[PDB]
Amino acid sequence: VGGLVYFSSVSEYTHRFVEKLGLPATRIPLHGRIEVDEPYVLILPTYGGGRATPDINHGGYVPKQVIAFLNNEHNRSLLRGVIAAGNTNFGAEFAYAGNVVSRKCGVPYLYRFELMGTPDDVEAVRAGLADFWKEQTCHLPSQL
Ligand SMILES: Cc1cc2nc3c(=O)[nH]c(=O)nc-3n(C[C@H](O)[C@H](O)[C@H](O)COP(=O)(O)O)c2cc1C
Ligand SMILES: O=S([O-])[O-]
Ligand SMILES: [O-][O-]
Ligand SMILES: [Cl-]
Repeated sequence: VGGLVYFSSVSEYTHRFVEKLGLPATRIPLHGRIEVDEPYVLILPTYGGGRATPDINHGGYVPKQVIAFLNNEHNRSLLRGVIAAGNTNFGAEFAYAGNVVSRKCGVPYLYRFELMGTPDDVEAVRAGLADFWKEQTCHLPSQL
């Protein structure tokens, strides 16, 4: 099973989405450092915002705890993709933390959803993660 790491604030919407997924995951805490050991997709919500014509370098979209988690070189090395949450009322900033992580960390942006996600989002992410980890079996070392 693929690795999953997520962050969720007091509103618990990303936590609720992860619980609906039926896939195990590690939660980045409100404070404190953690470490992981195997490759993972990161699920994160978007904060900050308000800028109608945004830029991926304007700070505040990626939760500070996620930035700290990815400052650990080992954690960062194991990131393989990102899924982001937000609120489409933010328009050009919808789920922008996914844009920031994907572009600045150089990993694919797999999916995005609103708040705790719909049943269709849950199914799409389950299927998308299965396809994602299957594709890694096309990158195996030579045995010769
Ligand atoms: C202070 C604040 C700023 C937010 N900024 C954005 C934003 O820029 N873009 C976006 O799509 N959603 C934004 N949101 C919506 C959150 O990403 C959304 O509510 C998310 O589901 C919260 O996830 P969580 O409950 O796991 O923390 C913001 C929410 C808050 C409270
Ligand atoms: O409340 S959390 O986003 O620091
Ligand atoms: O920073 O990935
Ligand atoms: Cl809060």
